[PDB]
Amino acid sequence: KLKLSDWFNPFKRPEVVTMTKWKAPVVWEGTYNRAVLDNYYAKQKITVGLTVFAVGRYIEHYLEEFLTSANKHFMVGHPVIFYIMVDDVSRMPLIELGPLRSFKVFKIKPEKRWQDISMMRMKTIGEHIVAHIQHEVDFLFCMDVDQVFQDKFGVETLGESVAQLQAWWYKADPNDFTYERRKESAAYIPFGEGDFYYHAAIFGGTPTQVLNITQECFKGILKDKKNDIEAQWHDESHLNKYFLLNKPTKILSPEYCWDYHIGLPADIKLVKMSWQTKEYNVVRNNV
Ligand SMILES: O=c1ccn([C@@H]2O[C@H](COP(=O)(O)OP(=O)(O)O)[C@@H](O)[C@H]2O)c(=O)[nH]1
Ligand SMILES: [Mn+2]
Repeated sequence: KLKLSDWFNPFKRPEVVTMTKWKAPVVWEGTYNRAVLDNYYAKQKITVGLTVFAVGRYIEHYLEEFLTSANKHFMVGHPVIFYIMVDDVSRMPLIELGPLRSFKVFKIKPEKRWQDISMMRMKTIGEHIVAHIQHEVDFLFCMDVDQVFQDKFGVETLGESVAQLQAWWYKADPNDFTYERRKESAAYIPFGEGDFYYHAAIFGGTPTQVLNITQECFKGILKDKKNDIEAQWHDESHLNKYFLLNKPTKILSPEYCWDYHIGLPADIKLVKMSWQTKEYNVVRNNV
């Protein structure tokens, strides 16, 4: 029933890419009519989920700010469930949540290498989707914890499969994208191929689609391990390979995941989420 033109107007942002060759919209500030979407989704009584992992010192450094900002900006006006995965529940920041927000926490095993902590998320998310998320929400977003919501991140971002345009490479040509370029990896993307460079910090869609995204990415991760190779950008390299083969039905502009270190150019009209400065010396314990 819902048609693209009903809520999406690409002409509002003529200076940026607003539609892909496969007809998927690239959501930029100004192109969406949230009022129409809020009414539409409210009538369907949807619930939106959000998974976030915090293992090690990532808990103390980013979890509270992430959750506090999500409570205030994520899908306001609709029921939301935050799924928090931590290795130590006693360090879980229990903040006060607002109307239509609720959550639950799970204790997970901390992988020894941070690279595996990041990649294992694909396996864990899939397990949870099958165990409960598929029965609890209509859409699910999976996000990095090292970022903070800055403004409304609403229903205009929902879709079957949603990808995030990475802030540094959104205007670059495919041959400049940092895809895994070794043919020995399952994440390999040959020069001459590729649509965009997607950021692994944010991705989502229906539970069914996210299950496939995570399952396929994890299969590639395990395959590489058997071939004694590890993708340059780990799960992100695999995520980009997946989206090349199974194109996203919706893409979010860099306004939805911005790096202020770049500054604030003309294209970034209203930032909905920003990167946290990196602090690897503290939050990571290897390589
Ligand atoms: O020791 C670690 C390494 C990773 N992560 C989680 O995995 C995501 C991916 O890692 P990171 O943010 O370090 O990647 P970067 O964006 O800096 O490449 C993080 O946001 C966390 O949610 C974690 O909790 N602990
Ligand atoms: Mn991150």
